[PDB]
Amino acid sequence: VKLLLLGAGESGKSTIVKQMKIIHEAGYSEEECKQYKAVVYSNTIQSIIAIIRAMGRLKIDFGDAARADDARQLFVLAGAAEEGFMTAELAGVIKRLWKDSGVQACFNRSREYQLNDSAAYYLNDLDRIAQPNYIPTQQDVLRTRVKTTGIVETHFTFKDLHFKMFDVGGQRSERKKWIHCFEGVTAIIFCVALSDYDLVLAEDEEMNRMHESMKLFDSICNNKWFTDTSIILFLNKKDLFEEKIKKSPLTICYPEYAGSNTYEEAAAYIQCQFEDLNKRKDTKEIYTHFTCATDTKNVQFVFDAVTDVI
Ligand SMILES: Nc1nc2c(ncn2[C@@H]2O[C@H](COP(=O)(O)OP(=O)(O)OP(O)(O)=S)[C@@H](O)[C@H]2O)c(=O)[nH]1
Ligand SMILES: [Mg+2]
Repeated sequence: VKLLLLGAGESGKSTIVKQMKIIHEAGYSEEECKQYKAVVYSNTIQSIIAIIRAMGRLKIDFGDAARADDARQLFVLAGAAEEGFMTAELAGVIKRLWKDSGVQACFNRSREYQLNDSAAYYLNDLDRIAQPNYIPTQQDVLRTRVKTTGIVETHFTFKDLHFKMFDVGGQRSERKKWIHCFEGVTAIIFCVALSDYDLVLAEDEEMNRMHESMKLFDSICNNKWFTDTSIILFLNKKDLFEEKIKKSPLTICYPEYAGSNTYEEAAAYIQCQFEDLNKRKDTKEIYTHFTCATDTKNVQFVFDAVTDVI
Protein backbone atom coordinates (compact mmCIF):
# COMPACT_ATOMS: atom_id res chain seq x y z
CA VAL A 1 0.00 0.00 0.00
CA LYS A 2 1.57 3.27 -1.13
CA LEU A 3 0.16 6.43 0.48
CA LEU A 4 1.05 9.99 -0.56
CA LEU A 5 0.32 12.95 1.76
CA LEU A 6 -0.40 16.20 -0.07
CA GLY A 7 -1.60 19.65 0.93
CA ALA A 8 -0.35 23.20 1.43
CA GLY A 9 2.22 24.27 3.99
CA GLU A 10 1.49 23.63 7.69
CA SER A 11 -1.61 21.62 6.91
CA GLY A 12 -0.62 18.76 9.23
CA LYS A 13 0.94 16.20 6.86
CA SER A 14 4.11 15.58 8.89
CA THR A 15 2.12 15.21 12.12
CA ILE A 16 0.15 12.30 10.63
CA VAL A 17 3.51 10.66 9.78
CA LYS A 18 4.57 10.92 13.42
CA GLN A 19 1.24 9.34 14.54
CA MET A 20 1.84 6.20 12.47
CA LYS A 21 4.99 5.61 14.57
CA ILE A 22 3.14 6.16 17.84
CA ILE A 23 0.18 4.04 16.79
CA HIS A 24 1.72 1.24 14.71
CA GLU A 25 5.11 1.02 16.42
CA ALA A 26 5.86 1.80 20.06
CA GLY A 27 6.16 5.57 19.85
CA TYR A 28 9.32 7.57 20.19
CA SER A 29 12.08 6.21 22.38
CA GLU A 30 13.95 8.25 25.00
CA GLU A 31 16.81 8.94 22.57
CA GLU A 32 14.42 10.02 19.79
CA CYS A 33 12.51 12.37 22.14
CA LYS A 34 15.74 13.94 23.32
CA GLN A 35 16.50 14.76 19.65
CA TYR A 36 13.32 16.87 19.59
CA LYS A 37 14.35 18.76 22.70
CA ALA A 38 16.13 21.39 20.62
CA VAL A 39 13.15 21.76 18.21
CA VAL A 40 10.82 22.38 21.18
CA TYR A 41 13.14 25.10 22.55
CA SER A 42 13.68 26.55 19.13
CA ASN A 43 9.91 26.55 18.44
CA THR A 44 9.29 28.25 21.81
CA ILE A 45 11.88 31.03 21.35
CA GLN A 46 10.72 31.70 17.80
CA SER A 47 7.08 32.03 18.94
CA ILE A 48 7.73 34.63 21.66
CA ILE A 49 10.06 36.48 19.27
CA ALA A 50 7.43 36.54 16.47
CA ILE A 51 4.97 38.15 18.94
CA ILE A 52 7.52 40.76 20.23
CA ARG A 53 8.40 41.63 16.61
CA ALA A 54 4.70 42.18 15.71
CA MET A 55 4.11 44.48 18.69
CA GLY A 56 6.54 46.88 17.07
CA ARG A 57 4.82 46.83 13.69
CA LEU A 58 1.24 47.13 15.10
CA LYS A 59 2.46 49.66 17.69
CA ILE A 60 1.41 47.71 20.76
CA ASP A 61 3.02 48.61 24.07
CA PHE A 62 3.81 46.28 26.93
CA GLY A 63 1.30 46.39 29.76
CA ASP A 64 4.24 46.87 32.14
CA ALA A 65 7.23 49.00 31.11
CA ALA A 66 9.70 46.74 32.94
CA ARG A 67 8.93 44.12 30.30
CA ALA A 68 11.13 46.25 28.05
CA ASP A 69 14.18 45.08 29.99
CA ASP A 70 13.04 41.46 29.79
CA ALA A 71 12.63 41.83 26.01
CA ARG A 72 16.24 43.02 25.88
CA GLN A 73 17.46 40.06 27.96
CA LEU A 74 15.52 37.64 25.78
CA PHE A 75 17.70 38.32 22.74
CA VAL A 76 20.94 38.28 24.73
CA LEU A 77 20.00 34.82 26.07
CA ALA A 78 18.11 33.32 23.06
CA GLY A 79 21.23 31.66 21.65
CA ALA A 80 21.35 28.89 24.27
CA ALA A 81 17.82 27.59 23.58
CA GLU A 82 18.76 27.14 19.95
CA GLU A 83 21.50 24.78 21.14
CA GLY A 84 19.03 22.70 23.17
CA PHE A 85 19.70 24.50 26.42
CA MET A 86 17.20 26.33 28.58
CA THR A 87 18.36 28.18 31.67
CA ALA A 88 16.02 28.98 34.54
CA GLU A 89 16.83 32.60 33.85
CA LEU A 90 15.68 32.38 30.21
CA ALA A 91 12.50 30.56 31.27
CA GLY A 92 11.77 33.38 33.72
CA VAL A 93 12.24 36.10 31.13
CA ILE A 94 9.81 34.36 28.72
CA LYS A 95 7.20 33.53 31.34
CA ARG A 96 7.04 37.17 32.43
CA LEU A 97 6.75 38.32 28.78
CA TRP A 98 3.98 35.77 28.01
CA LYS A 99 1.87 36.96 30.95
CA ASP A 100 2.12 40.61 29.96
CA SER A 101 -1.23 42.09 28.90
CA GLY A 102 0.30 43.88 25.91
CA VAL A 103 1.90 40.65 24.76
CA GLN A 104 -1.44 38.81 25.11
CA ALA A 105 -3.30 41.53 23.17
CA CYS A 106 -0.82 41.05 20.33
CA PHE A 107 -1.08 37.27 20.74
CA ASN A 108 -4.80 37.65 20.12
CA ARG A 109 -4.15 39.41 16.79
CA SER A 110 -1.98 36.60 15.38
CA ARG A 111 -3.81 36.45 12.03
CA GLU A 112 -2.19 39.82 11.22
CA TYR A 113 1.25 38.16 11.16
CA GLN A 114 2.73 34.63 11.03
CA LEU A 115 2.73 32.57 14.25
CA ASN A 116 3.14 28.82 14.90
CA ASP A 117 -0.01 26.97 15.92
CA SER A 118 1.84 25.41 18.86
CA ALA A 119 2.95 28.75 20.35
CA ALA A 120 0.45 28.69 23.24
CA TYR A 121 0.87 24.95 23.91
CA TYR A 122 4.59 25.38 24.71
CA LEU A 123 4.41 28.87 26.22
CA ASN A 124 1.73 27.78 28.69
CA ASP A 125 3.83 24.73 29.71
CA LEU A 126 7.09 26.60 30.31
CA ASP A 127 7.52 25.38 33.89
CA ARG A 128 7.49 21.78 32.68
CA ILE A 129 9.69 22.16 29.60
CA ALA A 130 12.24 24.42 31.35
CA GLN A 131 12.93 21.65 33.90
CA PRO A 132 16.42 20.26 34.39
CA ASN A 133 16.53 16.87 32.62
CA TYR A 134 13.40 17.64 30.58
CA ILE A 135 12.62 14.94 27.98
CA PRO A 136 9.94 15.74 25.38
CA THR A 137 6.71 13.75 25.75
CA GLN A 138 5.00 12.14 22.72
CA GLN A 139 2.62 15.11 22.50
CA ASP A 140 5.50 17.61 22.67
CA VAL A 141 7.04 15.72 19.72
CA LEU A 142 3.73 15.84 17.76
CA ARG A 143 3.53 19.61 18.47
CA THR A 144 6.93 20.49 16.94
CA ARG A 145 7.06 22.48 13.72
CA VAL A 146 9.84 21.79 11.17
CA LYS A 147 9.33 22.62 7.48
CA THR A 148 9.66 19.51 5.31
CA THR A 149 12.20 19.57 2.47
CA GLY A 150 13.01 16.57 0.31
CA ILE A 151 10.94 13.39 0.34
CA VAL A 152 10.41 11.41 3.56
CA GLU A 153 9.58 7.75 3.32
CA THR A 154 8.13 5.76 6.23
CA HIS A 155 7.10 2.07 6.39
CA PHE A 156 4.83 0.22 8.81
CA THR A 157 2.61 -2.86 8.92
CA PHE A 158 -1.05 -2.68 9.87
CA LYS A 159 -3.83 -5.23 9.41
CA ASP A 160 -1.36 -7.47 7.57
CA LEU A 161 -0.76 -4.69 5.04
CA HIS A 162 2.70 -3.21 4.57
CA PHE A 163 2.45 0.54 4.13
CA LYS A 164 4.93 2.90 2.44
CA MET A 165 3.97 6.46 3.32
CA PHE A 166 5.38 9.43 1.46
CA ASP A 167 5.60 12.95 2.83
CA VAL A 168 6.71 16.17 1.03
CA GLY A 169 6.69 19.92 1.83
CA GLY A 170 3.56 21.93 0.97
CA GLN A 171 5.00 25.41 0.65
CA ARG A 172 5.32 26.91 -2.83
CA SER A 173 9.04 26.21 -3.24
CA GLU A 174 8.60 22.49 -2.54
CA ARG A 175 5.61 21.75 -4.77
CA LYS A 176 7.85 21.33 -7.81
CA LYS A 177 9.11 18.14 -6.08
CA TRP A 178 5.68 16.51 -5.88
CA ILE A 179 5.97 15.01 -9.39
CA HIS A 180 8.79 12.75 -8.22
CA CYS A 181 6.30 10.78 -6.02
CA PHE A 182 3.48 10.35 -8.56
CA GLU A 183 4.18 6.67 -9.44
CA GLY A 184 2.09 3.73 -8.19
CA VAL A 185 0.15 5.70 -5.57
CA THR A 186 -2.59 3.59 -3.92
CA ALA A 187 -4.26 6.48 -2.12
CA ILE A 188 -3.73 10.18 -1.51
CA ILE A 189 -4.45 11.71 1.87
CA PHE A 190 -5.00 15.38 1.12
CA CYS A 191 -4.68 17.54 4.27
CA VAL A 192 -6.44 20.88 4.73
CA ALA A 193 -6.17 23.10 7.80
CA LEU A 194 -9.73 24.19 8.70
CA SER A 195 -8.32 27.06 10.80
CA ASP A 196 -6.55 28.59 7.75
CA TYR A 197 -9.73 30.41 6.64
CA ASP A 198 -8.72 33.84 8.05
CA LEU A 199 -4.95 33.55 7.54
CA VAL A 200 -2.72 34.53 4.58
CA LEU A 201 0.20 32.59 3.07
CA ALA A 202 3.57 32.92 4.68
CA GLU A 203 4.85 33.01 1.05
CA ASP A 204 2.46 35.81 0.10
CA GLU A 205 0.43 38.01 2.41
CA GLU A 206 -2.10 38.84 -0.31
CA MET A 207 -3.23 35.22 -0.75
CA ASN A 208 -5.77 33.62 1.62
CA ARG A 209 -4.53 30.25 2.88
CA MET A 210 -7.81 28.40 2.33
CA HIS A 211 -8.23 29.61 -1.26
CA GLU A 212 -4.72 28.33 -2.01
CA SER A 213 -5.76 24.94 -0.59
CA MET A 214 -8.80 24.83 -2.82
CA LYS A 215 -6.68 25.50 -5.95
CA LEU A 216 -4.34 22.65 -4.98
CA PHE A 217 -7.16 20.18 -4.31
CA ASP A 218 -8.89 20.99 -7.61
CA SER A 219 -5.51 20.45 -9.31
CA ILE A 220 -4.90 17.08 -7.65
CA CYS A 221 -8.44 15.73 -7.51
CA ASN A 222 -9.07 16.14 -11.25
CA ASN A 223 -5.61 14.98 -12.52
CA LYS A 224 -6.09 12.22 -15.13
CA TRP A 225 -3.07 10.45 -13.64
CA PHE A 226 -5.00 9.89 -10.40
CA THR A 227 -8.16 8.38 -11.92
CA ASP A 228 -7.79 5.08 -10.11
CA THR A 229 -6.23 6.45 -6.93
CA SER A 230 -8.50 6.83 -3.91
CA ILE A 231 -8.68 10.41 -2.65
CA ILE A 232 -9.03 10.80 1.12
CA LEU A 233 -9.69 14.34 2.35
CA PHE A 234 -8.61 15.17 5.92
CA LEU A 235 -10.17 18.46 7.08
CA ASN A 236 -7.59 18.99 9.80
CA LYS A 237 -7.09 21.23 12.87
CA LYS A 238 -10.74 20.82 13.87
CA ASP A 239 -9.74 21.75 17.45
CA LEU A 240 -8.42 25.14 16.41
CA PHE A 241 -11.33 25.71 14.01
CA GLU A 242 -13.79 25.02 16.81
CA GLU A 243 -12.38 27.86 18.90
CA LYS A 244 -11.81 30.26 15.99
CA ILE A 245 -15.28 30.08 14.43
CA LYS A 246 -16.79 31.74 17.52
CA LYS A 247 -14.76 34.92 17.14
CA SER A 248 -13.69 35.10 13.51
CA PRO A 249 -16.24 35.21 10.70
CA LEU A 250 -16.02 32.63 7.91
CA THR A 251 -17.27 35.34 5.53
CA ILE A 252 -13.64 36.56 5.52
CA CYS A 253 -13.00 33.52 3.30
CA TYR A 254 -16.42 32.75 1.81
CA PRO A 255 -18.38 36.07 1.60
CA GLU A 256 -21.47 34.17 0.49
CA TYR A 257 -21.59 32.07 3.69
CA ALA A 258 -25.06 32.60 5.15
CA GLY A 259 -24.98 30.09 8.02
CA SER A 260 -24.36 30.68 11.71
CA ASN A 261 -20.99 30.84 13.48
CA THR A 262 -21.25 27.29 14.80
CA TYR A 263 -18.82 24.42 14.27
CA GLU A 264 -21.22 21.91 12.65
CA GLU A 265 -22.65 24.34 10.13
CA ALA A 266 -19.31 26.02 9.23
CA ALA A 267 -17.49 22.66 8.97
CA ALA A 268 -20.14 21.15 6.68
CA TYR A 269 -20.01 24.23 4.37
CA ILE A 270 -16.21 23.94 3.96
CA GLN A 271 -16.54 20.23 3.24
CA CYS A 272 -18.99 20.96 0.42
CA GLN A 273 -16.75 23.73 -0.97
CA PHE A 274 -13.96 21.18 -1.41
CA GLU A 275 -16.12 18.28 -2.51
CA ASP A 276 -17.73 20.49 -5.13
CA LEU A 277 -14.36 20.82 -6.94
CA ASN A 278 -14.48 17.15 -7.92
CA LYS A 279 -15.53 17.19 -11.58
CA ARG A 280 -16.21 13.45 -11.87
CA LYS A 281 -18.79 13.42 -9.06
CA ASP A 282 -20.60 10.34 -10.48
CA THR A 283 -17.50 8.33 -11.27
CA LYS A 284 -15.09 9.50 -8.54
CA GLU A 285 -15.62 9.34 -4.79
CA ILE A 286 -13.92 11.46 -2.14
CA TYR A 287 -13.63 10.11 1.39
CA THR A 288 -13.77 12.99 3.88
CA HIS A 289 -12.73 12.89 7.54
CA PHE A 290 -12.44 15.72 10.10
CA THR A 291 -9.32 15.35 12.19
CA CYS A 292 -7.13 16.66 14.94
CA ALA A 293 -3.67 15.43 13.78
CA THR A 294 -2.12 15.91 17.22
CA ASP A 295 -4.81 13.73 18.86
CA THR A 296 -3.58 10.12 18.72
CA LYS A 297 -6.96 8.54 19.57
CA ASN A 298 -8.69 10.55 16.84
CA VAL A 299 -6.10 9.66 14.20
CA GLN A 300 -6.14 6.02 15.30
CA PHE A 301 -9.88 5.61 14.64
CA VAL A 302 -9.87 7.66 11.45
CA PHE A 303 -6.96 5.58 10.07
CA ASP A 304 -8.82 2.40 10.99
CA ALA A 305 -11.79 3.60 8.93
CA VAL A 306 -9.53 4.73 6.11
CA THR A 307 -7.68 1.41 5.83
CA ASP A 308 -11.00 -0.40 5.48
CA VAL A 309 -11.69 1.92 2.55
CA ILE A 310 -8.30 0.66 1.27
N1 LIG B 1 -3.52 22.07 17.41
C1 LIG B 1 -3.31 21.46 16.26
N2 LIG B 1 -2.10 21.60 15.72
C2 LIG B 1 -1.88 20.74 14.71
C3 LIG B 1 -2.77 19.90 14.12
N3 LIG B 1 -2.17 19.22 13.05
C4 LIG B 1 -1.01 19.78 12.98
N4 LIG B 1 -0.73 20.67 14.01
C5 LIG B 1 0.47 21.51 14.22
O1 LIG B 1 0.66 22.34 13.06
C6 LIG B 1 2.07 22.60 12.84
C7 LIG B 1 2.44 22.30 11.43
O2 LIG B 1 2.13 20.96 11.09
P1 LIG B 1 3.04 20.03 10.14
O3 LIG B 1 2.61 18.63 10.26
O4 LIG B 1 4.50 20.34 10.32
O5 LIG B 1 2.54 20.49 8.66
P2 LIG B 1 3.03 20.09 7.17
O6 LIG B 1 1.83 19.98 6.35
O7 LIG B 1 3.90 18.84 7.27
O8 LIG B 1 3.80 21.37 6.63
P3 LIG B 1 5.09 21.46 5.60
O9 LIG B 1 6.02 20.34 5.99
O10 LIG B 1 4.36 21.25 4.32
S1 LIG B 1 5.70 23.29 5.68
C8 LIG B 1 2.83 21.66 13.80
O11 LIG B 1 3.31 22.40 14.92
C9 LIG B 1 1.74 20.66 14.28
O12 LIG B 1 1.97 20.21 15.59
C10 LIG B 1 -4.13 19.84 14.63
O13 LIG B 1 -5.11 19.23 14.20
N5 LIG B 1 -4.27 20.63 15.76
MG1 LIG C 1 5.91 18.50 6.74
